[PDB]
Amino acid sequence: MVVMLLSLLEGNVVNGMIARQMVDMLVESSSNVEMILKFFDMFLKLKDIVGSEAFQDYVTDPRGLISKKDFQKAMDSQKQFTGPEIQFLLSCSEADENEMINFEEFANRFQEPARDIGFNVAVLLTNLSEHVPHDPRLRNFLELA
Amino acid sequence: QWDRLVLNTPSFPSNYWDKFVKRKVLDKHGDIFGRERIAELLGMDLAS
Repeated sequence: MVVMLLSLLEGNVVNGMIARQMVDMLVESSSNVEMILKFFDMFLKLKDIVGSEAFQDYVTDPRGLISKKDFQKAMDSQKQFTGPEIQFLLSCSEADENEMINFEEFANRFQEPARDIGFNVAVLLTNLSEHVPHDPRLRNFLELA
Repeated sequence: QWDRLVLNTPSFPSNYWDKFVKRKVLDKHGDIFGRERIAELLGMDLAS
């Protein structure tokens, strides 16, 4: 899909008709785009926090596992995700016996397949931003992504 | 490696116009280091 959008944007002048139509597209589907971008950045920051030494010292079990409550309070102390985001991360994380979570696999589960689509979305947003300057809505999408 | 010494010293920001640089660094890196490692490294007490 993003490949089609990029192909449409190919050969477009600054402030072109197709570029404006795609910006109107984005502001029409704002909530969907926000959810997708939030997904990508949430799992990126999750991978960053899994490797953080604060979360490492929060991890206590010698079997390389982090508890559900310990996981929640560790992300609370990081204070990077909002509460619904913490609940969504808890839902996505696997629940072993006694709600036991493998942080390494949780971080490295959704990063390989999402890498290509995240890169394509980044290319699309960079192309749109650099061909449609002075656009507050696209600036908002850039801030979210 | 020698400036590592004045990280925890209470008189770190002396002879310098800014005296709250330690607090600012604590504020911006507590979310990463749990604020306790920052307190230990830069030599403050959070309650104090």
